[PDB]
This record gives sequence, structure tokens and C-alpha cells, in this order.
Amino acid sequence: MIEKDVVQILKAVSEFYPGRFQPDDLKGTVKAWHRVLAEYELEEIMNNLTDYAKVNKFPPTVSDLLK
Repeated sequence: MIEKDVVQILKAVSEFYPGRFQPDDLKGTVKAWHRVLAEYELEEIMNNLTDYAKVNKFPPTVSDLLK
């Protein structure tokens, strides 16, 4: 996925976890998660975020969304 698609993944994590996920440097987090996320598709990862939020009190790391 391109960068703008990474910006959406991060906006969703933030919607799921109000007041518990606030990166001090959003632009920087987008750039770093993209090094991992360029090999994946937007639709698959969004589906994985949904399954993760159904059972976790704490926000995910990028590794938690690849499967």
C-alpha cells in the first residue's frame, strides 16, 4: 500500500482507542509503519485491525496487524 493508505490505518487505530493512542510525531510514525506496510494491501490489514479490537484493551503494534 502507498503512504496515504497507511495514514488511514493509523486514523482507524485512533478511532478504536480514544485517548490511548496518540503518537508524539504522527508524520514519523506514518513513515516507519510504511517500511513494513508497503508489501501489504489496504483491505486485508483493515480487516485484521477489526478482529484485533474485539479482544484487546491495549492498542496494537504494526506486527499485530499482519496476521
